[PDB]
Amino acid sequence: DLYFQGGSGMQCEEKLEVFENGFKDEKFNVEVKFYGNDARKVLLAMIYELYLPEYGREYVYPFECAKEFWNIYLEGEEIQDQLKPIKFTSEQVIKKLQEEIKKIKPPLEIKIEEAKIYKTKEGYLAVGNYFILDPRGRLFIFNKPSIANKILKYIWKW
Repeated sequence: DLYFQGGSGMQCEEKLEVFENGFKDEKFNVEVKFYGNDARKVLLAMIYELYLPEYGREYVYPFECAKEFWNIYLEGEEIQDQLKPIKFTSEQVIKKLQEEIKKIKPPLEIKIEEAKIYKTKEGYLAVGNYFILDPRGRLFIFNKPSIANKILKYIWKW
């Protein structure tokens, strides 16, 4: 589980709180924060997808609430539903990816060498058990490994 600052969030469902750079959902046990470039629309899409089953695809209240909180325009209709593992990545690539981590300044240790590395049309994607570094310069940290797929679905869209 990750650190979230009490003062800085907005309640958007019974057990969903949204924060400046993340959200914590205690119903679905999904916690994510991002560092580096803006990933707020990825987080919005994750919220929509989480609550879609309860709301239908019309008015997803928590998604509308989070959009108001972040002052972001994003139509639910835009939120809709795959890539190449590297068998061996050079120490040099690992080392340069580790330097991207330093530039991003995450609140915990990320060791790229523990990640699975993929080549995409935009550069390297590193998928860890508690983090993802994408080639758009965003580092996601999350509370359990299965959150990775929820992120991976939307990181190319925004």
